[PDB]
This record gives sequence, C-alpha cells and structure tokens, in this order.
Amino acid sequence: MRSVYPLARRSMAAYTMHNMTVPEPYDYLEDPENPETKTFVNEQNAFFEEYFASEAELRKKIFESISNSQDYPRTSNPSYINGHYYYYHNSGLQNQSVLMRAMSLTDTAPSIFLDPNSMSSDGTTALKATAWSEDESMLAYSLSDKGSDWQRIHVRRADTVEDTSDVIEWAKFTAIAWWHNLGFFYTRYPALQGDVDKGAETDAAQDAFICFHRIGRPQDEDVVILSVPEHPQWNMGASVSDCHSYVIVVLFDGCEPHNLVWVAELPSVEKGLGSEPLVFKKLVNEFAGRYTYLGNEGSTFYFVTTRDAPRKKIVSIDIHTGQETVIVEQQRSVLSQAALVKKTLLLAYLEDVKDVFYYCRLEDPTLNAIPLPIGTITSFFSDRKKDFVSFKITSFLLPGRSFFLDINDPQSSLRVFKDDTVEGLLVDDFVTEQTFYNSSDGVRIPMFIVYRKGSVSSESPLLLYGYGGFNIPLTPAFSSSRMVFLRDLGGVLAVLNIRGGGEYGEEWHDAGRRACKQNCFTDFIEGAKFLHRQGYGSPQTTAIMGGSNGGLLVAAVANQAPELFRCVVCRVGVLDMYKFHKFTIGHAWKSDYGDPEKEEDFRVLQQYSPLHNIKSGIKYPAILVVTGDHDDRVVPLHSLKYVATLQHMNPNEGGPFLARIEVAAGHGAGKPTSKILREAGDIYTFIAKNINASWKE
Repeated sequence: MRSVYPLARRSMAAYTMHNMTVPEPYDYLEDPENPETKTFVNEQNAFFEEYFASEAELRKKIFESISNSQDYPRTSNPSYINGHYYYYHNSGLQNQSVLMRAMSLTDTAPSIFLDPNSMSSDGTTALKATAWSEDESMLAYSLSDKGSDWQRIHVRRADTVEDTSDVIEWAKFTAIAWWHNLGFFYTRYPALQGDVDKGAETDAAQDAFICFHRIGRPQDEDVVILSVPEHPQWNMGASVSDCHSYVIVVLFDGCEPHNLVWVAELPSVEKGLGSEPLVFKKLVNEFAGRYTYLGNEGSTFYFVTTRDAPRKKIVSIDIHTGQETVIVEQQRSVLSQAALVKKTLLLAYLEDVKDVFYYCRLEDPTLNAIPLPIGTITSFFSDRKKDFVSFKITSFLLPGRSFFLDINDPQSSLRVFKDDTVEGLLVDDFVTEQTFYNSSDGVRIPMFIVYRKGSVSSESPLLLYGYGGFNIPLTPAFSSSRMVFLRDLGGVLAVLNIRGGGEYGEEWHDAGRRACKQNCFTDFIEGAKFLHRQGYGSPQTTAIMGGSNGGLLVAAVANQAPELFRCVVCRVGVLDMYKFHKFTIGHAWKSDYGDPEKEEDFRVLQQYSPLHNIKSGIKYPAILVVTGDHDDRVVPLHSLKYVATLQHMNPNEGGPFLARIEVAAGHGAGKPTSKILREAGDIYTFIAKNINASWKE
C-alpha cells in the first residue's frame, strides 16, 4: 500500500478575510528557510525516490531515449547586421545557445560571437535580452544567474570581441534601446537592502522607473527619465524611434493587455541629457487596449491596436495633430505578428491556430498571401531600413525551419535557410488534425490532435495539454519529450485552445476573464470527455498536464470531476488564490485574476479556490508537482501548500501524491539542458508508470 507520508506540521493560525475565516495549518510555508520546510522537502523527496525506485530502470531507459532524441543542432534565424550574419546555435547538449557570426548566408565557417557557456561553472546563466547599435559597433546584452529573474547587463563591441567593465544590478524585464552612438535607455527597480540571496525574496514589485545611461561614464550619472508618482503599481517600458527624434513609453496596469503610451522629443544637446526632465505629450492616456508600436514615418505613427477592433487592427495616428485614421482593418483572423518595412507591411495571421503570411503595400492594403508550409512562427527579425527578413517556423511535426526572405519581392525570393532535422524521425509516422467540438455555449471550440498513423484505440495512452492564459495562445510547437511520448510510447497528444486565450484574440480573453474565469475549467472537462466519446481516450488511460496557469487548470479540474481523469501533474502552478495577491509579481495577475478587494471578484475566487476546495472521502487522481528553490516568477510555496492539504486530506485513498522540489533551479526561462531534461524524463516516467503504457517497440 501507500507508504506513511511525511509528518506535516499543523499550524493553528487562521486569518479573517472579507468576513470569512480561512484557517491555515501550513503558514510556515511562506519562508523557505524555516527548518520545518527544509525537513519536509527532504522527507518528501526521499519518499518520492522510494516510490520511484520500483521502475527507476525504466526511468534510466527513457532518460537514454530522451537524451538520444534531444541531440540535434538547433539553429535559429539569421540576423543581417553590418554585413555579418548572427544567429543562435546549439550543439544539442550544451547548456545554452551560442551566437554564430558568418560572413555570408552560405558560409561554412562561422565564428563564435556571444558565449554564455563559460559564464557560470554549472551553466545556470541564461541570456535574456539583447540590443543593437545604429552604428553596429556596439551591442548590449542582459543575462540572469542562478535562475533568478534579477538580471545583469553587459556591453560588447563587435570588432574586438572583448568585454567591458560596465555592469548593472537588480534589473527586471529589460528593454534596451540605444540612441545614436551615445547611450541607451533601460528600466531599473529600487535599490535592494540586506544580505538575502539574489532573487530569493517575496517582495512585490513597486517603485520602479525607466532611465537612460550613456557610455563612457559609470552608473552614477544615470538620470531618471520617467517615473509615475500617481500610479506606483503599474509596469512600463521604453522604446527608441528609428527616426532618431522621439522616445515612446508604454504603461500597463497589471498584466491585463491595456496600456497608455506617451511620445516625447529628444534634444541633440549632450548636456540636455541630465540637464532638465523631458516633457511628455499625452498621446494616449486611457486604458482602451494594448497600443503596440510598429514604426513611424515623420509625423505619422503606425500601431497595432485593439481599440474598436477585438481581433487587432493596424492604424495610423498622427501625434503632431492628434488625428487617427485606420489603414489595415481587422480581418476575421487574429494578428499574431506584424512589421513595417519601406512601403510593405508583412503580417502573420493566427487563423485557426495556423499562421498565414500576408504582405500589403501602402498603396493597396490588400493582404496578399505568400505561400508557406503549415506551422507556427516562433521568432521574427526585422529592421525598417533593411532588405532582409527571416523567421523560424516550427510545429508538432516540423522540428524547426529557419526561412529567410527578401522584402522587395517575396514572389520568387522565399528561400530555405536551415532545417533542425533530427535523425531517426520521419514525418509520415505521425499526423495532426483539427477538431471542432461544442461546449455549453453552443459554439464550436477548436482542438489539435497529433497521433501516430496506424495503431490508435480508445484505450491507447492519451496526453492532453493546454495553457490558456494571459492572452498567450497555445500555438503548435515542437518538444523533444512530446516526440518521445509520441514515437517511443505509442500515445496520442492533444492540445486545447480553451476560452480566455488569444487563440481568437481580445474578445476571447475578455470572455474568459474575471467573472467567467471558472467557465474555462468547465470547457477543459468537456475536452477530455469528448476524447472519450470520439473513441480516442479511456478514463483509465488519460493524463492531462500544463504549466503555471495551465497547471492551475489541472488541479482545479481535479476538483470538478476527479474520476474523469486518472493522471494529473502540476508544474510551478498558481494554487493559493487566497494569498496570490500578496507575494511576487502576482499583483499584476490580479488584472487577469480578479482583484481580491472587490467583493464580486472574491466571490468567484473563493468559489474555485483550489487550495481549499479539495474534499476528503472522495477519490482523487495522482498529482505530481514540480518546483525549484529559486522560483521568483511564481512563489514556489503555493505549490507545496497545495500538497500540504492532500497529505492530511487523503490518508490512503486517491493519489499517490508526489512533490519534486529541485535544489538550485530556475522557473522555465533559461533552464539548463541537463536539469530540464532530467525533469522531463522523470515526469514522463511517472505518467507512464501510472498509466501502464509499456515500451512501444
């Protein structure tokens, strides 16, 4: 039977919130440094290993398989700068990608340009952002250490290939924007105090500002550019115009996709940098949508906006007079990407969760379609004055294709640059398909199903995945672990585009936000049940999984119909809605989650609260949560807090309940290859063990 679970401490503390007393027997989970939390972590992982030793040999086996399936050169898009082509590349097992600088597109011997590999001994360092100078003799990159979101900016000059002594500290969400050959604009957070480990505190983000630092001088001469006293809680970012005359600042309230944008002039006087504060024209100052900037032509200013257009729309707004005129009206599709070069505008549309590429000149805005194989655009490089464009397109079948193009006439210039081919894999062994199934709304929802052609039955192992949050659509994308699942385990993968995502744009998220948030979970239920009525899945042979908010989905749907699932995993997921507003950047999450002060919002929040909604005496599936000690993007405590209830809530019925907390790890952005590979291997061994899906030889 199930072994004796670790003796969890029970805390008497109970707090009253909106005239409702919530007890909390695990408050000591706030501080990771407490002895109780550390001993509980150690015991939980010891029992995890004891459970897993039953099929540790299969663990090693599929570890070997995933390692052999991960070994391929991952080449990204080329960048054309100063007659040299810089593109990311990996040997396949090296911890981080390294830049390649080639003299030509067809060059055989490109040299290394940027190498994060030797930065840290364990390779924990991850490159986060980069930016270019207009004279192509300067670039500024920004990385992070120990998986902590707190970053560090370094600067390098191309020709000498040497570092510089300038470094910056405690920076988050870095947006470098250089101005001619003098300096660059960035954002910086208030100075931290104490001896706490970097990125190892729960303090909420506040009192940050954007500023500008010039080269040749220390950080001490940095002059504050913009800081808002009226709204301390908002986030904001800066951007330099390619016309080299104006600076654009964008302000978001929380994480919800509305912003107000301010345009300012720039003085050519060197002393003016630090002489007087810069004025700000009130271009848009009310939250009507996300008014992203694309490019400007003199007085004219082109933006992709959601105002008066739920599916995104390209509009030209003159800032010297204040008139607004629409130039590219919204089609029935949703804009995934857009850019403006010379006279043409090239737009990638996420139509039916498929990117179709269109180009339209300023004369006739007819979006003319340029052929491109089915897939999903991941990265996109573009420069207004340049004549070379490139993008990587990948999906479930395609492991990645770097494709370049000429803006002047794509009619005969679309060419293949590189392919991320993986040995021992064939396209014909698998096939994907779209499906439409009706939810309670009476409106069809799309879903993707990828499966190996041939043997597929209702009892075959099923994995179902869907994120659906923050207006990020779960577009098709390759995964080595997914391919190991597909080919080595003979199962079928399915991806849900649930309501509330950007899969249909702003209206979809608007319908799936705040008061109707619970609605999305109901949809997920139908998803799995539909796969059982179509003949693709059986309740004893299904597993669903997701990350962060998607991980949320899993646990919360387990509260609705636990017996409708059998295998469930959580991964750095938000679970403690009662206190999610307090710690980390969760305050921005309120803009998508309901502000807990508002009573009508706390009604639904307490309705679906997965930390407390779990009930005893009812069967539950086996949850496996994964966390890391240095998790600042999401506070790790919430996840363990979830397990904290189950330990006492189900003595020997349901589960089993696994918590894998890995020492010295990240969040998911910049994970070292060894650690992420080991974690994926363990996750898939667990889902195979609790599904009984033998080796598909």
